[PDB]
Amino acid sequence: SGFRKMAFPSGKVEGCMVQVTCGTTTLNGLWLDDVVYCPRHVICTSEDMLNPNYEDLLIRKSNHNFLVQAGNVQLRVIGHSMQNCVLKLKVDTANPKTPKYKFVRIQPGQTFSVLACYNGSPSGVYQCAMRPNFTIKGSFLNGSCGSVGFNIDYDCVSFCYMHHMELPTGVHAGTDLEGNFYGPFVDRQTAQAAGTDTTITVNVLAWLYAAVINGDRWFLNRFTTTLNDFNLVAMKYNYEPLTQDHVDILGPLSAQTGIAVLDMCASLKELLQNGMNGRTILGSALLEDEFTPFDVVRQCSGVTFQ
Amino acid sequence: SGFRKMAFPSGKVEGCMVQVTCGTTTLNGLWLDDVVYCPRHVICTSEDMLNPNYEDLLIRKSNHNFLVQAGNVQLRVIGHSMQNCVLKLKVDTANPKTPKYKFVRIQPGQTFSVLACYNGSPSGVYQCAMRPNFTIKGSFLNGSCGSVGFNIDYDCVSFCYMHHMELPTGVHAGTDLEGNFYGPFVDRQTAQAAGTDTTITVNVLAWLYAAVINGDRWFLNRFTTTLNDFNLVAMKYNYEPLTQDHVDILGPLSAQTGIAVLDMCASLKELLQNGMNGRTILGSALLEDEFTPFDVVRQCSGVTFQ
Ligand SMILES: *[C@H](O)[C@H](C[C@@H]1CCNC1=O)NC(=O)[C@@H](NC(=O)OCc1ccccc1)[C@H](C)OC(C)(C)C
Ligand SMILES: *[C@H](O)[C@H](C[C@@H]1CCNC1=O)NC(=O)[C@@H](NC(=O)OCc1ccccc1)[C@H](C)OC(C)(C)C
Repeated sequence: SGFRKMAFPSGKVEGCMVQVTCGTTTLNGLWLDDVVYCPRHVICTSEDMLNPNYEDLLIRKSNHNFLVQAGNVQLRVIGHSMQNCVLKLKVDTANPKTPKYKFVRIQPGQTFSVLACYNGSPSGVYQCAMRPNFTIKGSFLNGSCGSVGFNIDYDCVSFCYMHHMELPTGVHAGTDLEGNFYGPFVDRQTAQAAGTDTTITVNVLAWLYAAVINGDRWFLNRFTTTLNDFNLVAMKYNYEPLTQDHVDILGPLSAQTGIAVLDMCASLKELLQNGMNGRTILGSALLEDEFTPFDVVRQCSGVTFQ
Repeated sequence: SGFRKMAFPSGKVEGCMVQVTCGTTTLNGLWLDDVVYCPRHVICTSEDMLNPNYEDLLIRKSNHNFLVQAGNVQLRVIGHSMQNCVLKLKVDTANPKTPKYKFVRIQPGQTFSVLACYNGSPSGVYQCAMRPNFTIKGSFLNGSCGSVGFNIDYDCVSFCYMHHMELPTGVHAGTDLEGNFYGPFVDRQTAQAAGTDTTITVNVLAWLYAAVINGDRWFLNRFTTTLNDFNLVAMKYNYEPLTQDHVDILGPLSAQTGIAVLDMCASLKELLQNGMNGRTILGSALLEDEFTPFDVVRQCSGVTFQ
């Protein structure tokens, strides 16, 4: 038993991280087969990042302008091209550690593992959720750009995120691996800010199921409610509406605990209206929304990966 | 910026995990050079685990009784011996992925990364603290025994923990890699339970410094206090006493924020006596004690590992 915020083993991604230096900018790249993927703003300078024309900026670059280092081994760049907000640097060596992978874009509400990196060297790993406002509450310092987010399914690494920038509230914004930003953000210096967020309702319910599975039951109750009457309370507390599909997804959890989904909603209603009255749930004094139904099932059952 | 509970990259440990099967017991082992380390209760059966005599149990075993599988490759056992509560299974192949490593025993208050494993296959990674009562609040299901805890310093993996069992409150107990249990626990079936815990005071202060570094300042105040008057409040709220050495360790954090250590104590005093009044710190509604001063400095500065 136990429930902890848990990331995927990072080893398969660690073997793909490299360092990309261009000019006086250094960041991380992702080396898969004979391509290194990195944020395009590596070609920018300090005055460029005011209103750049990345298309103009890249035509003025050379292959030899890109210093790519895999550990203490230099990689020779033999081609470059831009895909939306990422660069694709073709190198003369396929990464022998290329795992099976896919480039997948995730939905707000979904989680992934972030391998934070500096100078091509992995620093730490942690779990993140894509917020409804397409930001992520990560931990990123100067030099972390190009760190990727990912999920692992058996042996296949689905890359979903590449880090680009920090917004002024301290949250983080980036792209999928095809270079398309999550949310209404751009890789140039503007006054852009996060935008209004909401609580991921289905994840809170999944986490309440994780709690019940792990012996925290004090928030349970005999009440019930309709989906409609629940969604009126959700909208008042800035929670996302709950759909019938969310109820279906919660089915396995409901059946394992014997607590019907709408019963758990009634529990969440009371939690939202009364607070916790000094108690905790899974060691938290807040309702947690960064665990998906899949995350709970995975951890309260025990899946692995080769 | 940002502050998230962050584990070390797990890749170096992933390449050491294997599966050890003996009889109808299967668990994880740690393969370093030509030795596989695993919990000794792999030699036990269901009736054995009532009051075993592991010494008697092992003399009746053969090398061929131990099925060790590294991925889809079998490892041939050529010797076995017991070190306290761990087995040492000598195999005919050195692990070519053996990182530089050390076996280190940690102190309550210190943190480490756990690579949770099932059937020799890594499942997830997360950060844990050794509680004052020598338990860890982990996430462990049937088959996770032999999963290890570790820290990484540049390229060297200091293994500190090997998982053995779950206590009835849902917390976890294990050994250092020399087979010596953390705390007053045994690898046989008794009514043993966790014992009284306390809050790691120095870690809470380090986390309050992480908050200030990240822009949460509402809990700051102009008050101060003596170390003595603080320790009277700590003892009332079941906090560990704060020593002058803890103050010294907090020096770098104090100097970077400009908040003297004893000023932060005065802030913690008020937090303990008044609560948070509906506010949060680093996204928590509780005072967090599972980040060491080193963890905060590492994350609020950005160290990496090759
Ligand atoms: C890339 O390594 C860098 C990562 C951020 C630095 C701090 N935390 C990060 O996530 N990205 C940038 O520096 C971008 N700018 C940016 O994040 O500005 C806000 C900021 C906050 C705190 C410290 C520094 C910066 C880049 C340079 O800017 C564009 C993406 C618009 C080109
Ligand atoms: C080894 O894989 C196993 C891991 C625990 C199972 C559940 N969570 C764990 O951490 N260790 C054991 O099964 C030990 N017993 C034990 O933990 O009993 C309590 C328990 C709680 C919940 C589910 C199952 C068991 C071993 C078998 O017992 C001795 C170490 C005393 C021999």
